[PDB]
Amino acid sequence: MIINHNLAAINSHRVLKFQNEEVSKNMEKLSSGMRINRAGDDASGLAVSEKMRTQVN
Amino acid sequence: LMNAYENTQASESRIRDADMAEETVAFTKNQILVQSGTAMLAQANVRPQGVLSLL
Repeated sequence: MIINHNLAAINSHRVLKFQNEEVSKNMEKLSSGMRINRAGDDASGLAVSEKMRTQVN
Repeated sequence: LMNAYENTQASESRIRDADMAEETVAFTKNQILVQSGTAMLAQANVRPQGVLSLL
């Protein structure tokens, strides 16, 4: 066994950090109640949404 | 005069007086959303507790 570096720990940590990032992404939109909150999730969708917001106002 | 008064009052009421149905619909929507928001805040508050499992 090689004990200087633990590769399974590194793999599990990477998977954990990306799962946590996705959890935070889900949680922020669950709190806000909107599908898109900041740009990059759906740029065209956000632009169309702003257009219809101006239209309804 | 008693016709001009009622017309002006109708106009002013349209300008300034609210509508109860729309206001209460918005109130119910915002109440539901704030309940969901506080539930999710409570859920997220306990989220970082899992790190102690590997300590």
